[PDB]
Amino acid sequence: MNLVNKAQLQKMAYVKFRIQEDEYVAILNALEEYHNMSESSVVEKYLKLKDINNLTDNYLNTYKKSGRNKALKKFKEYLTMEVLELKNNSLTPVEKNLHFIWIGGQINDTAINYINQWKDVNSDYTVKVFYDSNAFLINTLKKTIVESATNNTLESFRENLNDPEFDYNKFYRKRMEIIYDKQKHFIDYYKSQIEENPEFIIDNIIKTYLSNEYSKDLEALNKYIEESLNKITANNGNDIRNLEKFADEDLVRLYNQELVERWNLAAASDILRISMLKEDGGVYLDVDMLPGIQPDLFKSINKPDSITNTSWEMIKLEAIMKYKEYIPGYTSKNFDMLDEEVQRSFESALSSKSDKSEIFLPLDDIKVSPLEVKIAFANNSVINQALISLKDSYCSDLVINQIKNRYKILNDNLNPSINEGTDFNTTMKIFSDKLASISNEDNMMFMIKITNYLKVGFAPDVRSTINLSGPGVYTGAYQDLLMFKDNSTNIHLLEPELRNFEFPKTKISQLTEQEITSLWSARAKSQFEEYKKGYFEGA
Ligand SMILES: O=c1ccn([C@@H]2O[C@H](COP(=O)(O)OP(=O)(O)O)[C@@H](O)[C@H]2O)c(=O)[nH]1
Ligand SMILES: O[C@H]1[C@H](O)[C@@H](O)CN2CC[C@H](O)[C@H]12
Ligand SMILES: [Ca+2]
Ligand SMILES: [Ca+2]
Ligand SMILES: [Ca+2]
Repeated sequence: MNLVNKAQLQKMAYVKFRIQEDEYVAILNALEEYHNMSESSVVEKYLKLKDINNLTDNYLNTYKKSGRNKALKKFKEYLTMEVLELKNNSLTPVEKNLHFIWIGGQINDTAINYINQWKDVNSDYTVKVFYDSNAFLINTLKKTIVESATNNTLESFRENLNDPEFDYNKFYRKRMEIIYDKQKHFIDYYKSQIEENPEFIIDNIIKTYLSNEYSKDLEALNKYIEESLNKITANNGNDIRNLEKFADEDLVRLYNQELVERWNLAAASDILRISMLKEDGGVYLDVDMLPGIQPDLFKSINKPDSITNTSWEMIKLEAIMKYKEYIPGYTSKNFDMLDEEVQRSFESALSSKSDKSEIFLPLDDIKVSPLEVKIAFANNSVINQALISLKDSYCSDLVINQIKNRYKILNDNLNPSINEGTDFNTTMKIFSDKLASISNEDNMMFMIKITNYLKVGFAPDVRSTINLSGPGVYTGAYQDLLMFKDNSTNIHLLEPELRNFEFPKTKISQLTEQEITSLWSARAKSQFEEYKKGYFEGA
């Protein structure tokens, strides 16, 4: 898997009596100078491979019938192989920063209890729980608007409950039309306030608006802010509103779009996490992840043949929490179904262990290449719930570029659509038609997945987020990397290629109570039925 010589390339691409074209010399010259760059940095080496790939298909484009072409297509696959070799040979320990994010409301104790597990076992990591001191009321604002929209939609359904098809589908359709109006009424208010007074603070804009439009109590909202601030402060809180240099101005603008306009705290955290990893370096984790387990801990308890690998991983964390009680309240529903004898196998192994680092596996030195961002996998697909990146890595810039290029397309078409539209439905049709008019083979799936952006958080089965700030931006970056592109949207990378970037498996437990619970946000008919029930169950 060493990269072919200039001389070896001449052998592959040989055509008897054929003139050496300028475009072909160019490739050979360039490949020679690559092999002369052993002292160069890995990024520099990667950039040279990249210049070489571009020279190659300049030849392939200029001479489409050439007999060199079969060999030159092979060579391009060899260049891609060479990226992996550089990557595997350029590993170095990440900065020992451990990042979490909680924005738009008060951090729960459940989040704090999981975070502490990582804190206790990683003394040599700096734990930073990122928050936004301007924005403790995002969830309050959203919940208020949504509540108001739900209640209005039920009043329009009051005489049509028992029949025929005033059902969950119609509910969400009509409620969303109301949400849109209420949400745009806020955004317009916020936008005008920010024009008038650009020093103005988000939470202050929000309390004024809730106070005036939704009769909310100023005192109560002020109190909530104080409690939220006090709570994160006592828990390694890092205010993003202190930090100076991290702020790419375009990314900042996307962060506040997601935070203040769209109320999508997941997307805002998607944007924030990669930005902090580029600026700080380290390991990013969602607050629902737990440390890996020491491999040897339960190594001698054989899994009952009937139980799945997934259930068994789940059972192991539950055994830890039953007998050590590190997170109080942690479920034991699965663990309690095992035969008495197996429960005691777990109990005994947990008996002889004194400290938490004999139970959980500390991160210690994690090695990573400047060319990559490591990522967690769930179900054969990447998931950005855990990430690893050196400060200022090449691949962190690929991810950030993907986010910006995607949002650009979203905004350039969505902003005019919002401006021309008397309502949700007219805006949507306008937006969809605009997307249709510029769609092609490469961006068609992306265009399809971002069409329902305005419904994100308010309706079921929406996948816009994944394809703007989530998992899709990572597969796009990895394809950019391997294929020497900067625009990947149509993905041909398979799982085994994507596995080259997986987060070290022993160093994370993804199958926690909170995450499994969060995997259930499948359709909630129940919600439309529970909202329904909350109209006979009162005074
Ligand atoms: O109110 C919220 C909700 C989510 N998040 C961030 O979004 C991450 C992922 O959210 P969640 O696990 O609920 O999303 P899901 O995994 O279901 O896509 C969390 O760890 C937080 O960093 C946040 O800051 N505030
Ligand atoms: O914030 C992330 C979360 O960290 C991951 O589990 C992937 N989720 C998919 C949708 C959104 O991107 C969200
Ligand atoms: Ca009072
Ligand atoms: Ca730093
Ligand atoms: Ca989750």
